[PDB]
Amino acid sequence: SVSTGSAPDANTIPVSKVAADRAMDAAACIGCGACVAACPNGSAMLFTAAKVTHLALLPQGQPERYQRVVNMVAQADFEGFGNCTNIGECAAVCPKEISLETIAQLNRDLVMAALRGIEPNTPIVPA
Amino acid sequence: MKITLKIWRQKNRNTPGEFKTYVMDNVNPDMSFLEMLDVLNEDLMSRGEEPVAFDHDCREGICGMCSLMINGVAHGPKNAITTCQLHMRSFKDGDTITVEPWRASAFPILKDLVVDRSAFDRIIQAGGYISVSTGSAPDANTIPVSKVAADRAMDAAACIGCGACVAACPNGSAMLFTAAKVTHLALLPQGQPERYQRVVNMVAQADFEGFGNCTNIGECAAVCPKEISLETIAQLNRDLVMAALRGIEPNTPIVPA
Amino acid sequence: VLDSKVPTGPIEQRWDKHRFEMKLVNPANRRKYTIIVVGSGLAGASAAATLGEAGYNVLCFCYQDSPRRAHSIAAQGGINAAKNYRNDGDSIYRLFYDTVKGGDFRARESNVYRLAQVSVNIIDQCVAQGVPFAREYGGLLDNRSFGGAQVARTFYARGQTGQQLLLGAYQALSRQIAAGTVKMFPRTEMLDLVVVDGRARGIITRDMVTGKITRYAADAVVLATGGYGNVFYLSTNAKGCNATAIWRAHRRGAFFGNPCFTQIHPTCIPVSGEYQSKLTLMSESLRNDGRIWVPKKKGDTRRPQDIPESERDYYLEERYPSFGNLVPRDIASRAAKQVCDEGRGVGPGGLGVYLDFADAIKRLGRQKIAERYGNLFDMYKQITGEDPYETPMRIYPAVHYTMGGLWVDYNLQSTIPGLFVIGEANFSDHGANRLGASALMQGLADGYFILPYTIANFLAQVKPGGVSIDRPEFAEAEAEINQRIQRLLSIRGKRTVDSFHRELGKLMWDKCGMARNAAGLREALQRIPEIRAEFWENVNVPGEANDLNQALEKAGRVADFLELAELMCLDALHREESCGGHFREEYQTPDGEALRNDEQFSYVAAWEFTGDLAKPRLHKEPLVFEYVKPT
Amino acid sequence: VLDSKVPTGPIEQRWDKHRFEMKLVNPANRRKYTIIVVGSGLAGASAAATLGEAGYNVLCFCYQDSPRRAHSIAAQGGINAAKNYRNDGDSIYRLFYDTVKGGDFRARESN
Amino acid sequence: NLFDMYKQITGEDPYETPMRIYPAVHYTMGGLWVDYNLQSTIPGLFVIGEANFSDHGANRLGASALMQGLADGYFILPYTIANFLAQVKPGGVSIDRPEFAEAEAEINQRIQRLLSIRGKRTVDSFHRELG
Ligand SMILES: Cc1cc2nc3c(=O)[nH]c(=O)nc-3n(C[C@H](O)[C@H](O)[C@H](O)COP(=O)(O)OP(=O)(O)OC[C@H]3O[C@@H](n4cnc5c(N)ncnc54)[C@H](O)[C@@H]3O)c2cc1C
Ligand SMILES: Cc1cc2nc3c(=O)[nH]c(=O)nc-3n(C[C@H](O)[C@H](O)[C@H](O)COP(=O)(O)OP(=O)(O)OC[C@H]3O[C@@H](n4cnc5c(N)ncnc54)[C@H](O)[C@@H]3O)c2cc1C
Ligand code: SF4
Ligand code: SF4
Ligand code: F3S
Ligand code: F3S
Ligand code: FES
Repeated sequence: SVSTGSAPDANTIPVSKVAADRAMDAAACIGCGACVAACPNGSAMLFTAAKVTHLALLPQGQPERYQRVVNMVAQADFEGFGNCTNIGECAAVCPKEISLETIAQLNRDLVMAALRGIEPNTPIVPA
Repeated sequence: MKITLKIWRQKNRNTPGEFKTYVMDNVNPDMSFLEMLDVLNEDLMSRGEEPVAFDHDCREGICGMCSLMINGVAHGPKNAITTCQLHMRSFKDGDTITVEPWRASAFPILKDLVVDRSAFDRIIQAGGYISVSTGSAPDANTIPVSKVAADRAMDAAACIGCGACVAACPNGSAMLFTAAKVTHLALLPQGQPERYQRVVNMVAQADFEGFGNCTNIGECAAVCPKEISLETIAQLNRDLVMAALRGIEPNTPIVPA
Repeated sequence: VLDSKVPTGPIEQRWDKHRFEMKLVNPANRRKYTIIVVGSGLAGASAAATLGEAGYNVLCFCYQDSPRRAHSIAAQGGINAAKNYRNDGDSIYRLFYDTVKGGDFRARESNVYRLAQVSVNIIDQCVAQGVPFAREYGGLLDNRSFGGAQVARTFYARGQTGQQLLLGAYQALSRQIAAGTVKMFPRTEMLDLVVVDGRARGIITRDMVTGKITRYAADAVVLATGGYGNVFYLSTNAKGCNATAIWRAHRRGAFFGNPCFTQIHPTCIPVSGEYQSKLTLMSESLRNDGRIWVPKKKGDTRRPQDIPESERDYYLEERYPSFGNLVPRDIASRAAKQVCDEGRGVGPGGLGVYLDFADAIKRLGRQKIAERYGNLFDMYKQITGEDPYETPMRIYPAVHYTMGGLWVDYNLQSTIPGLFVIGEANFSDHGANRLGASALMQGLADGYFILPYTIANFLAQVKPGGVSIDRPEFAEAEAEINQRIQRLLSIRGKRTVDSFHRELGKLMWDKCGMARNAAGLREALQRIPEIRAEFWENVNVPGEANDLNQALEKAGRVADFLELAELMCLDALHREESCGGHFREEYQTPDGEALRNDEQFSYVAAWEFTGDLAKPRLHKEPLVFEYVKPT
Repeated sequence: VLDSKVPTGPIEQRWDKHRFEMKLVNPANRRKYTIIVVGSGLAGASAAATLGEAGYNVLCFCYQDSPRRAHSIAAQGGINAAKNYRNDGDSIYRLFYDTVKGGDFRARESN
Repeated sequence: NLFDMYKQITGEDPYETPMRIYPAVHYTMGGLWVDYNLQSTIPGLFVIGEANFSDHGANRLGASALMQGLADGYFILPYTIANFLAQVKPGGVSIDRPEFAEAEAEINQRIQRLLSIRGKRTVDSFHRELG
């Protein structure tokens, strides 16, 4: 949630090369939805996990990360996707080879947010 | 409204005080408590007696120097407000209102209802700040502060330094004030470099100034005009535990000038 | 003659050029100079903290219990800066242009540009100090739009931005007090200025707990003592706000720059009787979603919600159909005062007008109006006992800000060498009308980024020390103060101090208020000496001098006010034009706006104390506008 | 006739000068205006997002399934900036000169 | 990455066989003429990105189309569109105006005519001939 014109200098916050590489691995998600299609539960776990991991691995995504995951997960529940039985077909059919480590990162983030008592916001209603 | 006031009258620090009874035949319900005190002061001046002295600047519940123990509750019966924000409609006709200063060892009484709250100033002086000089600050948007952390730090930072927490605390402790400042500076990144030192120093200063300990009673939060929660005290406790784990020891206490 | 000492060349480089050309005091030598700072507000605390950080010996004074109790913790609105964080076209030049045009072209351009240029550093320093400004969900700062600006350039810390700004300045001051570079003297009121060999070389103060009269000597003196808006008895200022310091300096040789420039707040909670002297400032955005009216019949004892729409005199709608219900604060407040003076009786004492939100509540959502004005409605219901959701809210204008004060040059120095005036106590950058969020910016700018340079420039050209408190000038000032205090205590008259202050404030509000004319100002100039003589012959100040005598403090403040008001009325009479807050009824557009005379009144009026209160000497400081052309 | 409406004076201050001299809509009044944005590529998405941040009512359109599907997504090479992070002589003037000379002097210099 | 993508698309490894390339039109520096305010000849119509002519002249430098698009979206159009809008009154035009009806009728007639031709050639055939 950064508006235009308020950004500091690009080099102000150092992001380690490994964290940037992992965030680019997660951010390389074309939104095709093949993870939902090959998931036996019809779950958006890989897509949500990829976005959550991409934003969580950078220092700019920290201030709202533990809210974000909860909200995003809630939205995936509201939209009508299934749950993650950790089957792993999503990573098998992912065009961009997004790993299940993204789902583990989302799980860690959601556990930590539950420890912080983070409550999901009102879901995004279709227009 | 007909209102009887039993007001503490003390000549100075050394002279013992006593309760004096003043009857006001016509009291406007819209009149604030301090305005009623002012009317009584004018009546006393006309009658040749000594007007009652009390502290007041803003009459808005923001500066903090209004400090009265009214009927046993700091800042009057109504919570989340100050003495200046208290209006006589909160009382009834024929009521007897007992007006007192703060009673604390570290808040010496200088006059009828005026106390000396410089111990709060010395607690602030003992590290209740961020040691940043003028001209060295980076760009304002360099360090991101989350909206929740900023909101909590504003909840703690909204402390008017009235001292009602010390007054209503049965031990006479400044733990709500110190905890509010510690939580305000601890919740922001700019306060990270000194926080574990700061808390210890501030806590030590509260011990040096002559305040009591925190039995976790909670009257401070009950009478706080700004509704400062006891979570500030929990945050200060966590900070002090972590600083003790780090071996942080207090500096020399701030001596009164 | 007045030397503004402004730099030359392009206005963008004037401050940098001046800073390079200023003299400097070495860090080793700074310990050899003493600076007295009377005042611990935003300007006072920032200046004392920054000069202690530099290395000077600072003697800071305030009449409050603590430095943090100073005024401008009550400042609810945010603080402006030209950071362009909202990507809406704001810039340093745009802020400078907006401040020059808002002040109605009555201020020096260089000072305004310097203020707009250092606002960004002000915000950087405030954020670094831990001021909890509003943030958005991404972690970065949040801006909101203030009055007088079409950009969102205001940084705010909830509804108490001034409190957090002064808390940061006070934490810096506490750091310097702990370091030993600043000596703080709370509950100490400066009562005189000691000028030795033409330089402001000290002050004479009274400790208002023990009554002790003390003399302090310093190499420089700074007067960050706030405004004089309590010359009008009913005002939005704190109860202790006064003009004692600046009036003593004026009598000592400091020129008063535009004393008649007073600001008002349109939306203030009215008073419940003659006892009340303070009007609580409600946000003036309450006029955006409310309607101003009074009953057509003066003796309408019905409840305001029961009065029919046809039986409501919605003035500001029938009168001034153009810009209806959003008329400028001056026109709307003048109409409100005229309506209340005609006699309506909608308030306790009849001073008030119904700003109702009933049609706004029906048109909008009560939830949305709550999200807009929840704290405002809660505060109004606490003070008045009436819910604005059902009952119409009552408002009444009150004097808010004083753009006037002691005349200062580009170096923030008065006409007395060594006497620097910062904050609201000087004229400086606001011209004839202070923009919103500009006084906090001006105080913090003066304290942090201007006075540390100019006071060093002054001190580098003089020798440290050399003046002690045993000099004859200190003895004369102390004797004058003691004689004044003894005379005030010895009158034993029949009237109280607040009676005289109320009479003075009523006269100043009626004659030298929002609407001013030559006949009314001359009547006030006749009446002020009469009230002053009645004060000095018939005032009751009980108690002793060597005691906590609050009546003595009030008596001294009113004694200074009675002299300052004559100068204010003289300046208002002299300025035969309307500019910003200063309004003359015979100089106005048909729409009711101010009508400036830029050919004959495009200057700063600095008034010199000649020893006669009725005949001060006028010094014009011409105004030249090279970048923002008057229109 | 075509009016380029480019500002005058030095080219370094032309954009700042134009930004100062151009009119503004108050943050309160931005809700009264409607802006249609046909396109959700880099320009389209950035413009719609920035105008929504300002406060305007934005109507954004795209012919694809999602706004993220615009062929700006297909760009492989990086994005240029005159930050001189490599200490190699790059500057705003150098980037401007390189873009003017690369386009074979067929574009307005101010843009 | 390039060799892997080429081997995926063509089925030939470029480490042993020569790769095949052929020129193709990539960018259009042309488009609707815009002034310094990114506004076209029509008032109120702003063109940004590749759809306008703007900053590239006769040849677009590398990494400049992304730069131009992001610049127009973020830091130029928010100022110029505000400049245009501040000089006009908000609202005042609804979709029931005759101009909307004429444009909608033109679009509907074009669509019906396109569907009603029922010729012997496909759309891609004509596009291929034109290209
Ligand atoms: C309710 C309210 C809201 C405001 N909101 C805003 C806002 O949003 N934005 C804005 O820009 N401005 C605002 N202002 C105006 C401005 O911020 C303040 O009014 C203030 O005057 C500016 O700060 P200052 O330091 O110059 O003055 P002050 O803070 O008033 O400085 C006074 C200081 O001098 C000391 N002092 C005074 N006289 C003496 C004496 N004789 N002896 C010793 N010490 C003395 C006092 O103890 C105190 O420390 C507001 C004003 C009010 C009343
Ligand atoms: C394969 C490829 C590689 C490239 N590599 C680079 C590179 O390395 N560096 C570089 O600088 N540039 C590169 N470019 C060019 C650059 O990506 C584009 O020029 C740039 O994205 C144009 O900006 P835009 O905002 O118009 O984006 P676009 O994606 O072109 O915007 C088109 C948008 O408009 C919508 N739209 C279009 N027509 C209609 C319609 N009739 N109705 C409704 N919506 C409509 C679309 O749905 C889409 O959202 C490349 C382009 C391609 C194709
Ligand atoms: S399959 Fe992979 S690339 Fe496609 S939407 Fe799922 S996570 Fe994204
Ligand atoms: S913590 Fe609350 S009660 Fe204690 S001084 Fe601060 S505002 Fe007053
Ligand atoms: S296959 Fe299904 S069970 Fe989870 S890991 Fe992928 S969504
Ligand atoms: S009431 Fe007293 S016991 Fe502690 S929590 Fe507050 S200081
Ligand atoms: S008088 Fe300021 S808080 Fe009460």
